[PDB]
Amino acid sequence: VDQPVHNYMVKRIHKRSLSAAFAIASEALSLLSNTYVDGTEIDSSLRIR
Amino acid sequence: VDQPVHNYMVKRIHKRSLSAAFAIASEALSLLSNTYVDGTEIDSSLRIR
Repeated sequence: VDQPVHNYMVKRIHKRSLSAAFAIASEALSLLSNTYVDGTEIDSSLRIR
Repeated sequence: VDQPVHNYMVKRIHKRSLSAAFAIASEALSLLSNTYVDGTEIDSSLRIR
């Protein structure tokens, strides 16, 4: 004669990641880090670029 | 890690031509350049032709 059976199962978290890169030339860093020293006509177009 | 790329290309004009010809008989030249000399009834039909 048979009797009912119960089950108990446990799983776990596996961890992953995603990495994406992004670069800037040092020319643009010098172009943005002025702090109110520059502002001539030819530099504004380069900053906008 | 991968970084996004940009592509710059330049394409160039190639130049060609088309040629067609058109001829005049010498009799038609000497007959179309009377400049009020003959005024006859027979050469008027040749001028129209």
